[PDB]
Amino acid sequence: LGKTERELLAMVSSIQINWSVTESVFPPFSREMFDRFRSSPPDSEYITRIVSRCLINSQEKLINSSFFAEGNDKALRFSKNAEECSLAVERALNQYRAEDNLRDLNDHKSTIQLPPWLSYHDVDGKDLCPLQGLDVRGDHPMCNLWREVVTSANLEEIERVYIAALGVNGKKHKADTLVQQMRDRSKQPFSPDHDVDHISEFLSACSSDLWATDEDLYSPLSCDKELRLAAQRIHQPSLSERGFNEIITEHYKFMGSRIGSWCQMVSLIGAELSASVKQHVKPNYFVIKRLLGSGIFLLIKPTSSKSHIFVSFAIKRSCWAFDLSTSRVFKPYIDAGDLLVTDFVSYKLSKLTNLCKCVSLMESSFSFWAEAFGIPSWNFVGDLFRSSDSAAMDASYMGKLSLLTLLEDKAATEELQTIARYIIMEGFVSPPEIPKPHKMTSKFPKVLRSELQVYLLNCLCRTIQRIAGEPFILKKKDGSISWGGMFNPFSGRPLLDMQPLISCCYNGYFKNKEEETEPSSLSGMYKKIIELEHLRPQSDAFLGYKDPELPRMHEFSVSYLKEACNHAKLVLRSLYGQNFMEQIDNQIIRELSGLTLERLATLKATSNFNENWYVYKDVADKNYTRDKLLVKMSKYASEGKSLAIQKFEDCMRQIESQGCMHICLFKKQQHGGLREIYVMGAEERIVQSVVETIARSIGKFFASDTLCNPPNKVKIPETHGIRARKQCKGPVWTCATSDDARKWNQGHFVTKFALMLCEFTSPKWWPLIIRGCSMFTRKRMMMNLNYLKILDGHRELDIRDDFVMDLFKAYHGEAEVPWAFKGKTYLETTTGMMQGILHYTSSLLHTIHQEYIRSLSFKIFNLKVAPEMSKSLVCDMMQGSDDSSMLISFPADDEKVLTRCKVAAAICFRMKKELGVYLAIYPSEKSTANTDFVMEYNSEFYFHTQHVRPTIRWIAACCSLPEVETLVARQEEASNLMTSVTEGGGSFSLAAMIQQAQCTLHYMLMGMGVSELFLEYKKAVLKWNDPGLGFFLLDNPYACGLGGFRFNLFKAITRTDLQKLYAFFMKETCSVSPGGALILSSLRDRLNIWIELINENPEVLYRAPRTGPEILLRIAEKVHSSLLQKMAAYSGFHGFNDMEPEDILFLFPNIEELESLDSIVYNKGEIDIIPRVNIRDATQTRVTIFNEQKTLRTSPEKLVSDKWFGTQKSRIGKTTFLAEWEKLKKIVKWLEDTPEATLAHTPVRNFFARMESKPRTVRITGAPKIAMVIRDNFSRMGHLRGV
Repeated sequence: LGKTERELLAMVSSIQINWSVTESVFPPFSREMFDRFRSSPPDSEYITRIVSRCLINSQEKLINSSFFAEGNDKALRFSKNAEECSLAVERALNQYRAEDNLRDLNDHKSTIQLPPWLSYHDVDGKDLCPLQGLDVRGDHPMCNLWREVVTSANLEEIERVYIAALGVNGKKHKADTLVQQMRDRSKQPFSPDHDVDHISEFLSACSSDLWATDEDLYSPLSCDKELRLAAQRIHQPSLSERGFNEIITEHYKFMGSRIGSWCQMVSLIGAELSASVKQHVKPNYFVIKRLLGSGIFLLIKPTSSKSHIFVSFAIKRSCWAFDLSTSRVFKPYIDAGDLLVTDFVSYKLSKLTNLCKCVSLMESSFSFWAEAFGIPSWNFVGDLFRSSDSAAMDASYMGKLSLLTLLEDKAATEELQTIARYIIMEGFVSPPEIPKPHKMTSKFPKVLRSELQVYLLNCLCRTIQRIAGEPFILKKKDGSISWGGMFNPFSGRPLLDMQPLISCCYNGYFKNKEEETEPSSLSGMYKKIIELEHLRPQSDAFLGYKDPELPRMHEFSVSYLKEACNHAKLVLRSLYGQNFMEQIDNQIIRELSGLTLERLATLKATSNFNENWYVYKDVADKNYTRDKLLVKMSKYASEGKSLAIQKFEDCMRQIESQGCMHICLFKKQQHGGLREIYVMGAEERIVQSVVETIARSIGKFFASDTLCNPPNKVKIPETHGIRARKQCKGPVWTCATSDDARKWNQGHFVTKFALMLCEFTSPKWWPLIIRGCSMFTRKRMMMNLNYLKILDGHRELDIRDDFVMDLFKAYHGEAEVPWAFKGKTYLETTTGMMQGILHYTSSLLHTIHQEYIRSLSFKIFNLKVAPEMSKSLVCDMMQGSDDSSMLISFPADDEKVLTRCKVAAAICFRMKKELGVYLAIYPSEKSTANTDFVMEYNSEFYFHTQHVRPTIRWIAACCSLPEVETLVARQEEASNLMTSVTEGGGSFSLAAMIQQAQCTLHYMLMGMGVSELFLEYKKAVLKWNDPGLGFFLLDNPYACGLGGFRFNLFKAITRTDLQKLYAFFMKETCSVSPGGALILSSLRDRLNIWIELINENPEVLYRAPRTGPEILLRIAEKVHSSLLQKMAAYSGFHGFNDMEPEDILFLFPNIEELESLDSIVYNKGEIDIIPRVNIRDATQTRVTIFNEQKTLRTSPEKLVSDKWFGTQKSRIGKTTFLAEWEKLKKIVKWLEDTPEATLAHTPVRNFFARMESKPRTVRITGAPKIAMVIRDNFSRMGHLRGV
């Protein structure tokens, strides 16, 4: 044992338990609890009683649910089920109808609040000259308003960013208060029986005009043809001579389409509004603007609300060509003669982000949906024009639905869309169970806000009725498992491919990754913390003292927990032998040894919440600020502490002085997952880090735990079939179920975690554990200060939500609740887990529960059917945080045995859910039971052999503009998103289309279509084609998303003039990019506690730190990890430079893999693809940098550190080590046997420390060697030829 080990052990022994303070501050913890728990063995009789009761309950529930009482035929049972489903649906609909002040059935509100106009080009520029000389007619208030506007323009009274500053007749629509009242009059809920016929008409209809690309429509975003041509020339110089390839050709064709023109128009509207809102220059005036080179005019007003912007659109009659569609879906307009005008429209500041990215998102969505149904991605628009099959209609329908939901961008619509997943997954339930889709009826939104929601609800109701009437039919022959009767949840048309169906289910995920707040309507978050707290038992007798007979919320059985612990210990003894305890001890010691201050010292966030912020009145003006972990961790390390454990004890003492958690909350405004964030203090962070480290250490030993063994997640299902065939020794039958927990986060008490953790650890860790858990028994959560500011001055009748009423009454002292206090600024809670702050421990608890239920399932099969079947059946677990899955496989030779097996498997599936209660594992309605050859886990679906994923989840994510910083940073993160989507199961051609979308978005970001000056910029950037100036690099279409930004840069430098610039740096100014690019683009004071110091001791960069100052150096290096003017400045770079392979080697250490890919993907010309036949098995494959001959015996870093410092971690022969060193030396010319000579000779230490890259490993899912992957994964409709 090293010095670190012995000193850590000595310190840990120095930590001691203080029972008095813990008992006093934290009620439910006591010496007697743990003493009795460790001493008393579990009550076998009680366990047997509860197991028998669960068996009886499961049998009764199965009999009653499936209507086996009379032994009726399938027909009558299904009729009864349909009757029940209809009754439930009618109940929900009537409950909706019971509301008052319902919106009238005919009061149509357009889902899209924009005109359907489509027009030609006009005079360029942003000037308002075209307004002059227009004779507008009409009498509508907007007609008169725009008449005044044109009169002022003719009189040239418009100021300058043009400001109208109109006078009389400016009121009666703008009284500074009218409009904000008007759009406030849209609070009436929508009836379920509202007329929504026009939505259905628009969605599914003979809509072919949408895809006719002619007439020279307005298209401001088609001015970058030369740039795309140059980009294509990089990879396909021969083809580029002829012209654009297929992908760019169809991209520009889609630009030229009617929908393309409209999408570009709306995107320009979004960008213009986003620019306008930043001005805030009008005293009390209006601001008028004109779109670039078009007859579109926007009359804009921001109000005193500072959260809504009011717009009025106008178009010249002479320029207006026609309308995209005459349906009510779009905002109706008013004729005024020379002009067509619409009414004022209010927009929230959040939607503008969606508006700007409309065109790219829609190109992506349409391409993906066309690809999913079999239409080639690179040739779809024409196919959409000649709609001749159900596939084309379905694709168009889904694209239009994406349009509607994106333009509506309301969360409730997204949840309604996502519910379809669980609605339709019910159709795979095999006998003896029957599908119960109607059980999701309780998940509908409380209120209806839009016509689109009504239409979606009606579609969902029809789908539920249809599914409950008749499940999907199975078809088995010669190992060719298949299903029949599937249909789209929304359109209702038949389907035959799993992938489009799953994509339909997951359509509600359009992650845009907005890392900001969301003040409006966040009470639900707070509500989500309270709903269970009031249900806490008044007595703690069932929180770890005794065993409840009928468990309630938050209660659990001590004896069952101890029995599960004993069973898990027995399993571990069987697996790892008798000395498993000491192995665990060594593992945890090793894990804590490597738990340094540095690894926690990441940006993330921290809460400065102390007692100073308890009273709202004291702090009303000071703005709360979230500190970074960096400063606090650095301050702690400056004291001279190396390991994060070192500062545990003292830190907890501070917490013990506080006696409560000091958590703060954060709501992300992104429309998807991980909205909840529980930011938490430094001392809490260190303690929780220790606890989670030990939890993960203990849990790693269990194979079935996916969290601790991510490889096992993909390993287990694939090997399941092979193991089943080996064991059963013949044809097999598989049953399965996927389950999700109900109120997992706020349903758990904390004592059980401490108990079970102590059962698996030696006594010396006990004080570390019981203390570290007790701090969760009382937690105070801050709220948003603006929320309280609003609440204080809101008086009564705030909102109909009872939670807000209760909070208001408690804050003013009118009412008393245990989760709030008068005049305070926090919610106090005794239970909870704060959304994954205690993550590994929960997984361990789930793991042990599943091991016990596995044993019980073995017993049940042995009992109910035949004694000896345990020797010839397979059972498999999968668990994570809260999602779980159960797999069972048995021989399928005898029909009677097969039926008995199915009955027993259903019984065991119900057993798991029923018994989960005793450990406070509450099953959710989302769980699906007894589905044959169907399995779900983390949204990954396993339809027998096929393994499918919801690729759409990553589509919308690929289109975003976060992280700003440098342009090259933006491009490389775009490449990262491309890698993410392609590894998600998409085809390469679809990836190329997404890259085109990203290209157009990125180019319009610099102002393409916004400012005339962009035309000058194009003139310059073309000459130098440097990404540092914003030039976008299109990857080779055949292998886009695989080679990545490194491939793009390598190809660029290989032949283009760009290399001449890089050699200029080898012989405004900024440093190199992480990708290696010498870019140019266009806190530290607080960390007062270095390059020369690192140079003096490079070993710091090559080993884990053991002292303070080195930790400071490591965090320090972690911290430091105009356009016309700039092109004018570049005129001085006339230095004559040439090629140099050594510079390429320095920039790219992995040249061999890059050229290997190049040898296949370079200059492939046109595309010829042979269509495939039916479906094939999905096979995992290793693709890139798999070889080790060129990648050396071990990593270059290991060899360098062994040579310079003798770390002897290479574990190779001495002569082998010398040979490896010599071959590296001939690889690396400037590498020397000493750090000093190497530093002097090479053309600081950090820059040459990380140049050893060793890129990551990539795996792909082929559908039957890099050539194989590229030929079989370019497109899903076929495979390449000649490769």
